[PDB]
Amino acid sequence: SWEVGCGAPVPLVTCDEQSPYRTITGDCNNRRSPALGAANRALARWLPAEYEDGLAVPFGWTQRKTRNGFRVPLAREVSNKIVGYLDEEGVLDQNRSLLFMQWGQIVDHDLDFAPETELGSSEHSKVQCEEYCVQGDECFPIMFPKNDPKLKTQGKCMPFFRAGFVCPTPPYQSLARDQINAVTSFLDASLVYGSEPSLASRLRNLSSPLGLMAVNQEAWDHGLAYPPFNNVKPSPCEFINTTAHVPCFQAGDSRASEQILLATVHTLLLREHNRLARELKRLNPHWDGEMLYQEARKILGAFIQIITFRDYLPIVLGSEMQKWIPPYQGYNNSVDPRISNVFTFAFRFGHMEVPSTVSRLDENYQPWGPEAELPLHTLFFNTWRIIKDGGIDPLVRGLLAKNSKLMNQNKMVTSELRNKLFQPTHKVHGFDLAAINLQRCRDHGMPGYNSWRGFCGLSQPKTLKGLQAVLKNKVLAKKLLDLYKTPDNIDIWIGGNAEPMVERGRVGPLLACLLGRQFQQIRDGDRFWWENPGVFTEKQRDSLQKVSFSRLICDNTHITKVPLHAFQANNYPHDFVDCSAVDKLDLSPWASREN
Ligand code: HEM
Ligand SMILES: *[C@@H]1O[C@H](CO)[C@@H](O)[C@H](O)[C@H]1NC(C)=O
Ligand SMILES: *[C@@H]1O[C@H](CO)[C@@H](O)[C@H](O)[C@H]1NC(C)=O
Ligand SMILES: *[C@@H]1O[C@H](CO)[C@@H](O)[C@H](O)[C@H]1NC(C)=O
Ligand SMILES: *[C@@H]1O[C@H](CO)[C@@H](O)[C@H](O)[C@H]1NC(C)=O
Ligand SMILES: [Ca+2]
Repeated sequence: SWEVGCGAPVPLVTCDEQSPYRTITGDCNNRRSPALGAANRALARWLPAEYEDGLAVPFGWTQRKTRNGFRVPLAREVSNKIVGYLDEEGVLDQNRSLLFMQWGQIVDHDLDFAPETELGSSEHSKVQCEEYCVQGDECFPIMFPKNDPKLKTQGKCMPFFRAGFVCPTPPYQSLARDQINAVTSFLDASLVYGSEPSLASRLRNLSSPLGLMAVNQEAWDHGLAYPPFNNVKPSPCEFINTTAHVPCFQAGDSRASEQILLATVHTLLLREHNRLARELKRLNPHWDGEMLYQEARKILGAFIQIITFRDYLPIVLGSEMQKWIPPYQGYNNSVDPRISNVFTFAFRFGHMEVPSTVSRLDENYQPWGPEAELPLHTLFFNTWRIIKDGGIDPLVRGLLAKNSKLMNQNKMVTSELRNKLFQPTHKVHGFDLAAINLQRCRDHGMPGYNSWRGFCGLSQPKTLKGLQAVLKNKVLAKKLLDLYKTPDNIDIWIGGNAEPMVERGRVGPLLACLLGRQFQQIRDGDRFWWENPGVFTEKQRDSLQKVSFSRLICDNTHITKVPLHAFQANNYPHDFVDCSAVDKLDLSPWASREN
């Protein structure tokens, strides 16, 4: 033990018996072990952590040390040589709408957040890290390799602060550092409601006994709601356009405004909660504020689970869907529902599905205005383009008619993210998400590519020849071994994303395993899974089955034409139908009378 204060939240709870509703923090879901899956606990470790000193020091930290006898390559060099490309022509996913990417980021934020330590760090530390690229304490800077273009405009590095972690306590026993998951591991709409109780309360409209969530009082979108503003100064969302000075949104998850289409989906989900609460208050005039809130919350939660498991995962996992996630057989309280540390890297496959632009489309799905198509980089922490420039309807139409990027082994991450990322505590559109992901793997003590291959029962290549065969690409394998020297040292994020995709899915074998396992567990280990007998009545369940993303849009925007299968690539007008053609959520089963 030395004595640097760590990241530190506030854990466990005492358990209501027949509460038919989730706690906010996720506690008491598992009765035998009530903190399992709760927020602000350690990410689970499926494998032992791998640090330079076995405890906390990341691989890459110390210069004359090695990982299995080789130096680990600079995160930014990997990014440049393997992950980058110039030509966007032909990169789109011909069979996935942009909503596919976007629903992923949504589900990811419901499940995991490992907070970082920059905001809470001293000004000195921040300056040493950004200004001077000085490694030490929480600063683990991402150094530019020789010849990096950014040497000519941004100095020697990008600053990077280590993830928060669970505090060494008595007994004091030497144990490897564990990063925190600040949200609930359950797929439970925590990104709307919050994972912490004072936040959840602040988000609620407690001024009326109508169980509503609070909405913005300064702006509306053709009469429809926006989230409240987060009214701190300073705000990154204000920083990117001080003349507009439109703050970030306040939602159940703090990342909600990181980009405009994420904020768009958060907005839809919030609108849907209030829609539900109003429809239930009509059906059950006697229900009080709490009951309306909880019951709406419970339905929104189920909506997320259904869209995720029925529509989304089958198109991520393809032929592996059934293998990892066989038909449900009910709650198993021996299942660990916690999100693993590795899954928080595995689920960043999403970063390769994000295209270089976002479009606003009018009601004929044609470009909306003279600035119809926007570069992605201008949309990070951007709420003013929503509030001052058309609201969400034109963005929602783009979600449906435009495509996700397709992961490609020589076009991995768009430069909008690999060179122009804006980070909320800094001032430049010049960060590299890919480098940051790699650096972060090391921060979190990730075992390497082959450790995970073996965990998943997959071959572990050792030579160029073996790696070529796994990746079905000789050049990519060559470039990886020139950088990493042994496949054992390949960082999980890039190794997993390098593998060719499984049939009918959008990830390879390794990722299919890590993701498939996790999703199996968050379903099987959740007492309030929507299909678990007793959570919903059977009539409630038969209604829920009809939910769709298209109907969510129909109900919470003024978009009047939608496809049936919103995750598929769909072209207007041939694939689009009027909203009367889309099933509704029939709420009569929630009719609670006295007799
Ligand atoms: C424009 C789109 C996106 C942006 C700008 C974005 C940005 C970021 C940023 C800045 C981080 C934090 C990186 C770090 O410090 O380690 C991150 C993490 C993450 N991203 Fe994304 N990302 C996007 C899309 C997606 C998508 C589509 C997925 C999944 C399908 C996703 C999944 C994640 C996950 C799992 C994490 C780790 C979260 C945690 O547990 O802390 N991202 N992304
Ligand atoms: C696109 O994928 C979906 C799976 O949702 C499939 O039903 C559809 O027919 C596919 N079409 C093509 C050309 O890949
Ligand atoms: C709370 O609800 C009332 C209607 O009961 C509405 O007039 C008011 O604006 C709401 N407040 C917020 C913050 O949403
Ligand atoms: C900033 O926003 C203002 C006011 O909303 C808008 O008129 C202007 O074009 C924006 N400028 C930039 C540089 O984004
Ligand atoms: C619950 O989980 C464990 C571990 O996966 C397993 O051995 C056991 O079969 C499961 N229980 C039931 C009733 O399926
Ligand atoms: Ca959650």
